[PDB]
Amino acid sequence: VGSVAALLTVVFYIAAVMATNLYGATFPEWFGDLSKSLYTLFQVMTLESWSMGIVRPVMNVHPNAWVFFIPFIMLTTFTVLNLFIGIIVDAM
Amino acid sequence: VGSVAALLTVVFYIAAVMATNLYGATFPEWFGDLSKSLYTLFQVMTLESWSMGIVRPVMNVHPNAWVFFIPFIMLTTFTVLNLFIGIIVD
Amino acid sequence: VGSVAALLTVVFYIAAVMATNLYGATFPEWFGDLSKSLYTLFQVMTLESWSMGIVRPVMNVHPNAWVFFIPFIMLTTFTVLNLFIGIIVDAM
Amino acid sequence: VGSVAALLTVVFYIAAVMATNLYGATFPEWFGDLSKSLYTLFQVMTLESWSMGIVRPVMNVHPNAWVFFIPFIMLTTFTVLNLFIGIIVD
Ligand code: NA
Ligand code: NA
Ligand code: NA
Ligand code: NA
Ligand code: NA
Ligand code: NA
Repeated sequence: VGSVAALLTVVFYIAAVMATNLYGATFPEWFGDLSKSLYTLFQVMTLESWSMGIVRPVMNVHPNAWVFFIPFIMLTTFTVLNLFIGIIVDAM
Repeated sequence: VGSVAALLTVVFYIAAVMATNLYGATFPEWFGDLSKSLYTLFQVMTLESWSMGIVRPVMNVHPNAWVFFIPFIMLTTFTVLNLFIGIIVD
Repeated sequence: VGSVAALLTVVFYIAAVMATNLYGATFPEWFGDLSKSLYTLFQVMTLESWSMGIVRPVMNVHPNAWVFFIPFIMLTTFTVLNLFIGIIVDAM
Repeated sequence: VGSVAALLTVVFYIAAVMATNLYGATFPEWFGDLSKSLYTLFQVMTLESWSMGIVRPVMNVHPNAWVFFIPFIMLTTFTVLNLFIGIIVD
């Protein structure tokens, strides 16, 4: 369970470093610094306005922004599910 | 698990072919090409603005658009859940 | 699994009959007929704009509208989860 | 299962007492009283407009509002999942 939690933190930090670089100048409210980025990627991970509120306005400037977010959503959402199920199993 | 992942891809492509045809002229930002369509159906599958942001404006032009989206949402969301649980078990 | 699917259909129809009556005149776009209602309660069940988009504008006219929606969300979301898990169990 | 349901209620009430105090004057539509607060934290827990609709406008006045909501979301969403799975097992 600890190895799963460690993998997500490393992925979350690398993704937020990547996102800061990619979309920080064009969209500074969302990815202007590692802080703003980690908060946006948590919001994207929970799914709240991931497309209409974040990806669609982003994709309008960066046409292939979906190559980052969709695989990010596929990985993090799977891992978070796997982590939460893992805690439940390592309790009974 | 591989058979589940293959079934979802085939369904996702057929649905995105269908959606392109159905709502591409009336709503080209959302379903104007197979690309735009696959991205919209992923967004609809995750549930983000599926009704207020997508289905309601669509249904306003195509009254029975819900005959496609609701069963699509029922199938894909079930399959994705089944696939993710399948990886955890295996 | 069949008994679970039957329970949800009966609940969904009764709730959509109730909602049509309660909020149909004040909010006809959302609950103006059993059809419009079943579609809104499915949207509410999936969670898409349940509060900001539906319950908050409703509660503004019907202060206690939350006595219907929150318990509806607690029951249907639990049952749908229980139904989907039930299919997975009755397969392995 | 009962102990899990009791833990969530205590956390939900304490969080709604905390939120009322913290953001009630600056955002009274959302956290103006324990009632308004419990309804907002249920909405935040379900995830509906948690950031764009709630946390972002809040954070604009309280820069570190995320120190309350993100850990609240991490705890309640985990507990609700654990509770619902618990009923299914029992
Ligand atoms: Na959701
Ligand atoms: Na959403
Ligand atoms: Na959502
Ligand atoms: Na939303
Ligand atoms: Na969600
Ligand atoms: Na939502």
